[PDB]
Amino acid sequence: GTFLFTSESVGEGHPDKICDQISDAVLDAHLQQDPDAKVACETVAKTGMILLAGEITSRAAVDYQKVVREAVKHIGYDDSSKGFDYKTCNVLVALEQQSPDIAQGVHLDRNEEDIGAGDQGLMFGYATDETEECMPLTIVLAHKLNAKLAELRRNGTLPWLRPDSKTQVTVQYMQDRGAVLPIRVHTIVISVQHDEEVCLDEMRDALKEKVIKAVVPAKYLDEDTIYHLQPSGRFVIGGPQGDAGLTGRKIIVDTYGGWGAHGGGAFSGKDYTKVDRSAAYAARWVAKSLVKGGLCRRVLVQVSYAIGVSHPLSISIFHYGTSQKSERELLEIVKKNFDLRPGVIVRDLDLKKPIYQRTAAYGHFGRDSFPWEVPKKLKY
Amino acid sequence: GTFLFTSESVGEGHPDKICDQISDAVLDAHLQQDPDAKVACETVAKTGMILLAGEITSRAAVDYQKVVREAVKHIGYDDSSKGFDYKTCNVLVALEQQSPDIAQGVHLDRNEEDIGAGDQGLMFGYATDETEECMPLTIVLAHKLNAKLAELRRNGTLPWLRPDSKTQVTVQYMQDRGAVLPIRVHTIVISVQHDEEVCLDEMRDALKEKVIKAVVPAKYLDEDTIYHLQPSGRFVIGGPQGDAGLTGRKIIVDTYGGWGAHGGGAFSGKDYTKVDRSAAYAARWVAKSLVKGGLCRRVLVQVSYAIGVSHPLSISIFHYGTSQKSERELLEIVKKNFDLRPGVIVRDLDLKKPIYQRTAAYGHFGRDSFPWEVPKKLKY
Ligand SMILES: C[S@@+](CC[C@H](N)C(=O)[O-])C[C@H]1O[C@@H](n2cnc3c(N)ncnc32)[C@H](O)[C@@H]1O
Ligand SMILES: C[S@@+](CC[C@H](N)C(=O)[O-])C[C@H]1O[C@@H](n2cnc3c(N)ncnc32)[C@H](O)[C@@H]1O
Ligand SMILES: O=c1ccc2n[nH]c(C3CC3)c2n1-c1ccc(OC(F)F)cc1
Ligand SMILES: O=c1ccc2n[nH]c(C3CC3)c2n1-c1ccc(OC(F)F)cc1
Repeated sequence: GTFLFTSESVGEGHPDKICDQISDAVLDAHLQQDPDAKVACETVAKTGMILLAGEITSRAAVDYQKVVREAVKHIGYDDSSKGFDYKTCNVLVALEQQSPDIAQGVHLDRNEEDIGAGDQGLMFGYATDETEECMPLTIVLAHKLNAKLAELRRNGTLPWLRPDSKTQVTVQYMQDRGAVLPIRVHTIVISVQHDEEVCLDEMRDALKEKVIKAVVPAKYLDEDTIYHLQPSGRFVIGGPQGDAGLTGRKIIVDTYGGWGAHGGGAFSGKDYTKVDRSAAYAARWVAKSLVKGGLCRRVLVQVSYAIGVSHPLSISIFHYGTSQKSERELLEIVKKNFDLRPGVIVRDLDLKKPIYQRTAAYGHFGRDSFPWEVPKKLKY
Repeated sequence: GTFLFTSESVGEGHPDKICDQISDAVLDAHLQQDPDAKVACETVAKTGMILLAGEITSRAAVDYQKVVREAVKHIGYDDSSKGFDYKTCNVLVALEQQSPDIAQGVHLDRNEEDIGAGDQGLMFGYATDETEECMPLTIVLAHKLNAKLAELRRNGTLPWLRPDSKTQVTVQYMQDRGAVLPIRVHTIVISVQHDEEVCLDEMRDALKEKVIKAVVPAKYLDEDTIYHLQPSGRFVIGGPQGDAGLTGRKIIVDTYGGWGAHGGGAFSGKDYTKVDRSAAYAARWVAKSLVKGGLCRRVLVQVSYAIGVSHPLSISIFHYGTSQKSERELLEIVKKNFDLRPGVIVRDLDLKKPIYQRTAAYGHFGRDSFPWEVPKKLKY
């Protein structure tokens, strides 16, 4: 009845995550002036470079140099000794207007509620009762380990820490009538960029005592738990210098850590008309509503769209054997309670609000009571 | 007992797919001269630009301008009227050596069989007996629709076609003791870039008669099947001009179309030491071996690694209720038959061979009898 499952997370200074945060800082900057901005901003990061590439049609006047550098400053890359500096890096911009062919097929001369999906695609929502926030324990722990590293870096407890980090948590679970019950942490990995002065043993001791023990409850750790702390042995070169980053390269870290399912679409740098983000947020909202409403213990929701068409093409619900209701019954409850057209999701989830940079590290789900995390009271 | 499932695919000229193909053309160019090249090549594409960003340590002498332009020529972007031209586009290179900190922690002074994983991460393998090639019907049909568009473009049957395309297929399935049985095609979407002269009705008629009917068996199509053909109404602007592309932004199209599971890692532009690719290929090989070996009808395999460590940290197998054997029994069979260290996977799957550009469109799995598609005969 037991099995292992592993999920990973990355820190704010992981190069892919830098890109997601910059893409969302650009989106937020546009939404602060023009709530109806059409934004599709990709970011690429490599040694000394932030490149913005994509399409934006907006009435906002945005200073890309300032927005980008302020996001990098927040992350903590502020000196050439760290491998990257917001003050002196290159910021290159290759942004054009949104394609008029896309604009005419999606939103031009359309009533807001009846705007078409900004692209075709499939999206999933997932929820599990194994935690109060309805998220898998593996991914919650992996995110919290990265957040702890950033906290200790920012408060000066471990001044040798740099912003680039990755974590990985393997949990041993028990199966329970379709639901899953965490038993213990089997393995933890932590890799984090560091300065030239700190030694390996000092880092491994700090990662176990000040990071793992400050995050993971002792009841999950035992004599058999395996620790891989700084397993490469040296991580002085990091951030974009160590590895090129791109927007939308951490989509499993952004969602459920491998649990549930994923349709492939990235979230960051996109306004609400891009259903890769809005419909995944709405699907999470449906999934969490079905679990918090007591209809299932674990649930997966798939939706799909065609570019230019408002209603989803398909809707599917899998309850893993944790509901007394059939999929047909759950679909009827979802039809009575939710409208998954993008032009209605924007109203229900307040998706013109500039809160997107806040979503771009530590996962988009299970945190901070964003609108998609507040369950809808179901009527049936 | 019935449910819907949707998967999508994209064509060779979809901007994200252009990037995957270029990244793998660069990898292959290096492997042709240096089988032990360390390659981590990301590609970004936007109007008039191909940018290579990443890390390569190799003894090869590669002409990036030639390799990139030849890949774009193969795809079909050869004139400014199509929105992109291999002869006249900008090719920018931001490639540095692999970080010496990564090299020392992964492969320097290590016996090949005992090389460490090139990064941490989780990867999944999946197989289903619903098709001979052990792939979901949704994704097989979606890929074949894009391949058909490219065939008709290249043979001059539909000369108004351009290389950028997307497809999406929704199938209605029946559940069968954990396995799934396709019943009918519920919805098909096709969007494809086209010239300024062809009209919408001519395109919709050709897509139904010359593309859908030439790919999807009539037994799956009926009076209720929904068709969304050129649903945006106009798609003249396309390729990188219509939407910025990046390597590793089609990871669900590259794998199982949403079925099974995904660990988040991209495949293209990476040599065998990057377990995001080699361990996902090995996991597919294990999954397909368990189904073709008659041990299960449907199976999911998870593996995970830590950077610098050769053996996987965890291995898990889920058979969806389609095996008489327990997960413990299947894990023992996998342990007796497979060695999932990257330095052994490279030998079993011949991963220094320069065949990677061939994998970078139409999915990495279920095609062409690549080594990971040839089942291993299991001994137990
Ligand atoms: C190992 S790198 C990916 C492979 C790399 N592109 C190469 O050239 O081999 C992926 C991520 O691991 C982390 N990383 C970078 N250098 C590392 C090191 N020396 N030790 C451990 N992790 C490292 C960073 O978070 C980086 O974005
Ligand atoms: C719709 S675009 C993504 C959104 C876009 N970045 C924007 O600015 O709104 C995504 C993919 O859809 C396809 N596409 C581009 N233009 C299109 C059009 N006019 N109609 C339909 N599909 C289109 C291309 O394959 C493209 O890579
Ligand atoms: O539910 C179980 C029970 C036992 C079990 N053993 N291995 C696995 C998975 C290979 C890791 C198991 N899963 C499971 C199945 C799918 C899943 O979500 C996503 F991955 F598709 C998450 C967990
Ligand atoms: O196996 C069933 C049976 C009925 C059913 N209804 N909706 C679904 C899914 C929401 C689409 C169903 N699945 C299913 C579950 C997981 C899965 O792989 C991946 F997505 F996790 C694929 C199919």
